Amino acid sequence: GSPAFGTADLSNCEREEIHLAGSIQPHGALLVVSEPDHRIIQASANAAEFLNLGSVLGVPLAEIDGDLLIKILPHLDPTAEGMPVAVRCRIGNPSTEYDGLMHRPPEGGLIIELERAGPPIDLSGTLAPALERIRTAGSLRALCDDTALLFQQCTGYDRVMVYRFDEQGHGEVFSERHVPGLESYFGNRYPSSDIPQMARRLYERQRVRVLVDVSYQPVPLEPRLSPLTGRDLDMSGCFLRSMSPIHLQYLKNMGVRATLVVSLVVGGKLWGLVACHHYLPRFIHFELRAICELLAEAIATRITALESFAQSQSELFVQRLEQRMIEAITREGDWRAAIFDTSQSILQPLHADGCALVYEDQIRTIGDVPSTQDVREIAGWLDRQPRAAVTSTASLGLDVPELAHLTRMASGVVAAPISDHRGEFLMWFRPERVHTGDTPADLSPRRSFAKWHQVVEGTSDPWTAADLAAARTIGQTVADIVLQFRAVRTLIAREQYEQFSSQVHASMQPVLITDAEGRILLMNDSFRDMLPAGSPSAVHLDDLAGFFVESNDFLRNVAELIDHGRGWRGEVLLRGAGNRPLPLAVRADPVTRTEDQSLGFVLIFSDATDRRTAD
Amino acid sequence: GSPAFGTADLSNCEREEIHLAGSIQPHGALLVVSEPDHRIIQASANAAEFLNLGSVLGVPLAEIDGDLLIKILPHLDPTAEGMPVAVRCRIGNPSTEYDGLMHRPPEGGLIIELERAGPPIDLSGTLAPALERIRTAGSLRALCDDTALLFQQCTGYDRVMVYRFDEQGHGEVFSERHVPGLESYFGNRYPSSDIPQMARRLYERQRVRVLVDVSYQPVPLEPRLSPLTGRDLDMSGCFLRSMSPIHLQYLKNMGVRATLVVSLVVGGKLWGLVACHHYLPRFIHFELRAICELLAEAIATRITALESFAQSQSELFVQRLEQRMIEAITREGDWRAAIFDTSQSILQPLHADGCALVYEDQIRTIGDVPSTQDVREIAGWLDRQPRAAVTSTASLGLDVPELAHLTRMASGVVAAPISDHRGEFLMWFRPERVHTVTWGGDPKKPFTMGDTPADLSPRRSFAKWHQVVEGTSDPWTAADLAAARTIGQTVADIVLQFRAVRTLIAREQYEQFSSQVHASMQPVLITDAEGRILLMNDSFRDMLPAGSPSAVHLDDLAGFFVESNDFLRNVAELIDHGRGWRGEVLLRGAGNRPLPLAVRADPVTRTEDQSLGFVLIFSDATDRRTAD
Ligand SMILES: */C=C/C1=C(C)C(=O)N/C1=C\C1=NC(=C\c2[nH]c(/C=C3/NC(=O)C(C=C)=C3C)c(C)c2CCC(=O)O)/C(CCC(=O)O)=C1C
Ligand SMILES: */C=C/C1=C(C)C(=O)N/C1=C\C1=NC(=C\c2[nH]c(/C=C3/NC(=O)C(C=C)=C3C)c(C)c2CCC(=O)O)/C(CCC(=O)O)=C1C
Repeated sequence: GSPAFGTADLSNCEREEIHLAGSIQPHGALLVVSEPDHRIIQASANAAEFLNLGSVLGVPLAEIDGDLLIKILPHLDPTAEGMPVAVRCRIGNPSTEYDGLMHRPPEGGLIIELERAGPPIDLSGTLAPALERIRTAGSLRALCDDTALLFQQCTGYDRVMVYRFDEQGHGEVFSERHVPGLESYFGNRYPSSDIPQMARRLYERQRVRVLVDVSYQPVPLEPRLSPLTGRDLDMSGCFLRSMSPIHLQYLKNMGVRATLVVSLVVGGKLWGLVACHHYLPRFIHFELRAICELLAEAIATRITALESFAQSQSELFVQRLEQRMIEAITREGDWRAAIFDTSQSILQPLHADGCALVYEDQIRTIGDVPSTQDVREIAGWLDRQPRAAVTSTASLGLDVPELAHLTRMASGVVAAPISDHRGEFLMWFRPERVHTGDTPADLSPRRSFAKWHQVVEGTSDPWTAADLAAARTIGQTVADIVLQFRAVRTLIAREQYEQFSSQVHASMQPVLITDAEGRILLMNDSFRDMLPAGSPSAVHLDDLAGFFVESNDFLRNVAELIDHGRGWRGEVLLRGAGNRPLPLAVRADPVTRTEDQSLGFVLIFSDATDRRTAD
Repeated sequence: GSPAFGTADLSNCEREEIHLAGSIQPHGALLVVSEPDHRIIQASANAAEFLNLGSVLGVPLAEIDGDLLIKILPHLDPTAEGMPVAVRCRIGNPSTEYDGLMHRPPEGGLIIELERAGPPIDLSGTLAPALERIRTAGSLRALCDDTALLFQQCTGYDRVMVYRFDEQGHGEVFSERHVPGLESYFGNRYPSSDIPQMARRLYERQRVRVLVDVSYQPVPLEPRLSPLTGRDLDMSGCFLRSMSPIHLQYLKNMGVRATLVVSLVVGGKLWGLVACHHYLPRFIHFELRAICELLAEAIATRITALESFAQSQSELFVQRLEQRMIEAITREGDWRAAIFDTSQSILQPLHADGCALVYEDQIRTIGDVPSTQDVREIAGWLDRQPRAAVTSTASLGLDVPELAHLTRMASGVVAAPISDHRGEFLMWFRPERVHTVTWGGDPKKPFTMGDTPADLSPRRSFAKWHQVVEGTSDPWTAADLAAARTIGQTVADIVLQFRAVRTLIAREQYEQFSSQVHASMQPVLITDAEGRILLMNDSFRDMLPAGSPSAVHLDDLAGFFVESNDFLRNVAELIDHGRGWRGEVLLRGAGNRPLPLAVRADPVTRTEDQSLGFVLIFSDATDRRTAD
């Protein structure tokens, strides 16, 4: 079901049991020693020759001329914190030093790996100053560039590259140093699947991975199976683990002969590698390996710092945006002038290329954006089914295929609403990121770069959880201040209605203000009181028809006003007693809403006594 | 008492009986005859030697001796009321031709003033090309100036002055034209007291007045009292009637020695005179008087035309104002725009030097005007009691002494309300009228009481003009108060509609804003300053329990909120002091204090020390919390 270790082609190389290769590389020996017994129950086949011993398989370390058992025994104790642990020990008829690495796999026993010791170290600082250059690295690029130059120096490898992984798992050759006379892969990219997950877990677990020679003949582990009725020993943590041929082939295809890959984990997750490649075999001494791990933890630390600092910039942004909306505007009344840069680009916190804002059926944009009709259709998508509070896609085209056409400038969009309205939000865009089965023999970096391109088809850079979080706090700041702003503006409008309104009420003349359909909204006293005081109660300009010399001249004039929107200027009589009482002047006018439908009408009278002059 | 003719001094000559002189000027003779029999019952004592006769008193007119009777008969048919009328005749021993003037006073019989015709009777290129210039005249200034040159030219007289009279009846030498060697009177002014009412009637009535020689000895009427009244003869309409020595002693003091004074009557009222003075005695023949009369009537017309037209422009100004205000800002904002400059002056319609708008409590001026506090002060003064459509004074101190100090700029004020609020007016000002002229008509060297007719004069009358007229502005005329009313009335009507529209607009700009706040999924209340609840969205109402004791005022809303009546201590600290907050809170319900909500209470500000209201915009679980 899952390919045996050195037995898989590309249709299944992802699932390779790379942890259960029953063999090792020949620059060290491997011993698996039993619990209590402390009796070699399983050993690499080069053990005797390599360690200059005779009988090994089935011999307690108590024997094995030397000093191994005594040099490892402190670490098998309640006292210590377990292992992995490295020892320095002597082994032989006459004796030789070795650097031992022992760790316990889940069942199996102790695995002890031995390599031949190297000369001393001194340097001496080298660590101190390099290490503070990591700390001072002004920026992710300045850092990496320096990590690469720095490792190139520390380990004389022909080339070193630091890769960065994206949320997708795809790699990018983020920096690179290489001696003259070689290709340069600086800038390359490669599919997430070029480094299978199981590998990656190991890259997290043990932070250094050495291939001394691409053509090594793997020395098989002996009594292959575990005799503690286990089976294929779990080499998850064996420094001397054989490598998958798939990768071995890759490396031959590149011309590379040796490898040293020290991983970078940042926030407990695997951020990328520092891959040192040599075009002649090569081997770094355990001590120099220790140094490397330190750099990887130092480098990482800065990487975490630099992230944090970015979060700093963003936090500040939203702050200065909130302050900017309250101040800059809303005191100059309304808040949109703050949204756009002029100086503080709302683009940076998402590292987007354009931004659009749709509010009260109006769009304004900054940067590379699609087209108002396009921006509308996206708006449609977001609205057609709830959810909310920040939404994204890095492949709009392939997420809703009718929209595809807008892939060159908005493969990726992030949209955060600013009110519970619908059709009201802030949305950011990114271009198609692409502006920057076979067999085991066909693999290469140019074959990997293309293919990366095949995947990543209609996609933008993905939205980093950092990005999305910025989208959340901005949209959330914006809405909060926009909602307080709308509540307050209601209150002011209330005060402005009341008032204005009173002024009409204070008029000695009769006025009636009505709405577009003709129903009375306001009727001051002056008017009310002239209706021979004593019922009925008018809801519509029609209802008033009777109080004026009966007249369907009022209806009809009112008709003109309601239907047709044209006002009038004439007189009306008004009924009461002897010689049909006093006549008032009237003058109704519409108040425009848009142009085709009105808002309402105001009919003020009045000049009781026939006097504009007249004529 | 009213001093019988030639016995007046400065104290009582405003009533001198000048229509009852008892005299005649020598240049003619006057005969009073009886009806229907025609006998000379009265005659100026020169009647005899003047007319070449032996006797006149007592004798009938047929016996006379010179076609006079014949020459009058066609004018006495009581069908054709010809009178007054001019006749031509011969009379006496050697026959001399006389120009007669007939007329019939209500009292004693029928007057016949004859004077000695002495002319060719000339052609008249003099009339028709004059009337041209007159119907032509563009402005009052042009008409008057020309009328002056024109008289100066027909009559040879040394000085023509057209005088205008203002509403007080004060005189202005509104235009003048004279001769090398003369003091210029041009801008001068004078009291109404200078030319007394009775004397104003004599001019309104009899339209030409002549004095041939100021020294001249009066001729008495014999018997003097009219034999059919026992009283005096109403000489009100006698071309030879003598002249108060008051006004004589004046001309005397000016160096003038003759006068010809044709009257300008507009719309049945004396608008001014055309005064023709001269510095040696003058005679002027009848036909030339006849020309002057015709000239006066032509001008009187023009003058009516001119006002008629000024008026029509006043009207148009107002019609443009209406629109200048309509477009004029309503379609670009407000309206006040139009009232203000806009190179169409709100000052001109009232020949005012300043204007002031006070509205909605703010005040804006233009033109010469008093301080802004002062204007509030005037507006206060205006607001003491109900006024009536337009209000005015031309004497602000004097009428309202509390405001004496405003005299300079606003000795005159006119104001028309533009709403029914009070405090809302449009008002125009005019200065103490002393500050016009600026001709040294009153340096500082008194004076006062007069006196002695030996003191009379221009200097002195110009000065007397200042003494009267002191806390005074040129009067508001009927056109001025005409203007005010219209302008105001229009300003008002546009203001009131405008006010009824923002009320509608302003309403929709609220439903809509409330609907939005409604729209929000978060609970939120907007309250007034005294804590009453105005808005409470369904996203709030729906977090309250079943029965829901409706609700008014925040305080009685801490019933929910796990008592924590520090909600109340918070609400009051917010209302009483105006202190919003940002704490937490915990709502109750099903079943035991499970729903905690964030609250943000914020004051909205009226005044800048008192507050319009509050927004308790809560509102959320704790899914916002808080770093990132
Ligand atoms: C199906 C399995 C694999 C395919 C196909 C493949 O390409 N690699 C596969 C498995 C493993 N890869 C391992 C290490 C590894 N692979 C890459 C891929 C690259 N592609 C590129 O274009 C470039 C540079 C231009 C690289 C480096 C890299 C970078 C690495 C890391 C080691 C190195 O950089 O040399 C791997 C692990 C072997 C081990 O156990 O050490 C497996 C398995
Ligand atoms: C109280 C009696 C009078 C006082 C005092 C007085 O000043 N005038 C009085 C009476 C009459 N005036 C008559 C004619 C007349 N009076 C004036 C006034 C003037 N004031 C001026 O300041 C100037 C010049 C600067 C004048 C002329 C005027 C203007 C006139 C017009 C006639 C003219 O200009 O000659 C009058 C009757 C005259 C008559 O009997 O025909 C009386 C009486």
